[PDB]
Amino acid sequence: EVQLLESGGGLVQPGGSLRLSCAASGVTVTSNYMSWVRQAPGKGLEWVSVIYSGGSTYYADSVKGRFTISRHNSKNTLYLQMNSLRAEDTAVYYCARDLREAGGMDVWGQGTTVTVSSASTKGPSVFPLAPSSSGGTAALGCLVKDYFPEPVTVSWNSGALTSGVHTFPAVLQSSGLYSLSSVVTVPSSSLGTQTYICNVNHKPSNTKVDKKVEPKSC
Amino acid sequence: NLCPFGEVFNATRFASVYAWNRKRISNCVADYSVLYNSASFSTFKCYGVSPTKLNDLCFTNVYADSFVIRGDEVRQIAPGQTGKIADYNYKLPDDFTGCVIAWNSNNLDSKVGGNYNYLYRLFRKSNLKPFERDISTEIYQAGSTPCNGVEGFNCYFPLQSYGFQPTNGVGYQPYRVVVLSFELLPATVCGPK
Amino acid sequence: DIVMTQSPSSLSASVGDRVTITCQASQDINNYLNWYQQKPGKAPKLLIYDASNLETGVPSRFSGSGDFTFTISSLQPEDIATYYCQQFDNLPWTFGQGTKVEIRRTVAAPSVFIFPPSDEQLKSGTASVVCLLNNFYPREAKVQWKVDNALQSGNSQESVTEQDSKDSTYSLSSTLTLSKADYEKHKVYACEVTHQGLSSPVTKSFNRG
Ligand SMILES: *[C@@H]1O[C@H](CO)[C@@H](O)[C@H](O)[C@H]1NC(C)=O
Repeated sequence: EVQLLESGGGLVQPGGSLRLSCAASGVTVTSNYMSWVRQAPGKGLEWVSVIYSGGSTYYADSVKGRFTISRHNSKNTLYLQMNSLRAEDTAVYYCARDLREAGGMDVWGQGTTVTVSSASTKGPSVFPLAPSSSGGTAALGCLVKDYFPEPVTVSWNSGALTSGVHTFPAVLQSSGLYSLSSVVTVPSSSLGTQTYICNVNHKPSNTKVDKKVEPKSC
Repeated sequence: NLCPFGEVFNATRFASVYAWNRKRISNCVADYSVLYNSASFSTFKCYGVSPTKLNDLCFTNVYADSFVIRGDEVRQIAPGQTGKIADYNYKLPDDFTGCVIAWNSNNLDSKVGGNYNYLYRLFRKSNLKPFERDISTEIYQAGSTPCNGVEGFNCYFPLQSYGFQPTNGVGYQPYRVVVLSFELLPATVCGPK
Repeated sequence: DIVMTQSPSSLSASVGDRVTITCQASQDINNYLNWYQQKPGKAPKLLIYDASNLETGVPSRFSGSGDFTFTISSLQPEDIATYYCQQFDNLPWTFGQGTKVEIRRTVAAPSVFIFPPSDEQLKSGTASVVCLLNNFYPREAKVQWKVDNALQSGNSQESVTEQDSKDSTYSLSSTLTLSKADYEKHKVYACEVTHQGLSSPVTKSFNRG
């Protein structure tokens, strides 16, 4: 039952405002040390802020007068009001419950990336990487081309195919937009029998698409 | 008749920070001359009164609270300061007319093997009210599942023990505290008389 | 404010060996240091708290010590990550610099596959072919596109993925993006790859049907 689900924004543009959410499960926000920790795109963790249990707020110096933490136990959610947003603030943001000397941030969120840039949102275009060819054949996959901002998340069959899945990292196309490819390797016997839907979701564009890769011909 | 300052300062053992000991001091002549004249104190914060004319002032009622914390947490014993100690163990009123005296004490409150008898409060659902003493050991319910006295996940002990060891750093050495609440609201605790 | 300087991230240990990550601080706090493991592309998971105490779940291969140290007894393929150290000092809870563990292994050849452009993609006006190199070690691989037995240097793009948690093998995909028109004027598309584990380059071609 333990879960820290995060509802956050994706794009706001510089000098804007946003507000993150941390929907809890298995814990209780109003009676726990809750803190936010962000990882900039430079693979380095950084402590952001905390609220304690009895309502004492402590923030890092880099986000001292701009950010603010709030909580509502009515919905058992935690928020981070990011006013006067900047540029280096681009990071994936995690919430956690820091039990301090009795365990340390035992339960963690999953990550909601915040991108700040003067550009505008762009939805993806999910094209299929068809299966063709025996013994060694071209596997299945789908290309999430032309999107902005990061990230996109590709799943297969709603969540029951997670074996040979290699959702490659994103590349910045020459048009300033992003693209990436998610490929899965499955046995040749099951291509005609199984169903293959790559579930793609680009929340900053509200795009939720499911493409259907089926063997082709040669 | 001299107010029994020595009874508190030079006492044998001090109480734990969560269950701090308050000594009501009244019906006596005040003698702050011993307090400032010691040079054995690490911290000497006096709000409202300066540590110079204290000996020549009258006071209606006086309270002398005392406890033991670690070095780093001495700063939180101040009106307005916040943290785990000023919010869950000892909170001072925001109109504190008094003094906050503290001195190092690694000789007295550190056992050769490590004294694990001084305890603080780690978890508490809310901050303390001014001059509150929470002597509850109810297993902390850090979730929605009822603990029913049993330990486990989201069922923690609201009090942790100070790892007071002589090898600990300066910030982790026991510092004894005596907080004098000087005046509020007859009168008796005087100086000139 | 405290500054914890972790050990360098170039750790290329083998399977079943060890790791020794040291987290030195500026001003030493006692028993107040946590170790985390950020798996490749996931939220940080806790391993060591209070300098040495283990968490329910963490295998008996992980250890700590109280200026600070982190140690794995027998390095297993699952332990690919970037290990951080935390410290409860005085708001800020400073983190480490990130020590990346990298598991080394024998040579491995890629499973190179070719994917022609999508029929539905051509109506947009852009034709892009994808070349997939899967399960190989090390990352040193050269993916060369060849159209009408020539070469392509400009439309190519690449993206490689982190080592896998089960075989510690990299996987890379190369994309050759061209317009609809420029695509139809050529009847041979292929990606030629060169790797230490493939004695000779393997050319996978397709002739638009
Ligand atoms: C504690 O004892 C010393 C003698 O070592 C004495 O000078 C001092 O006045 C005593 N403390 C108080 C508060 O009287």
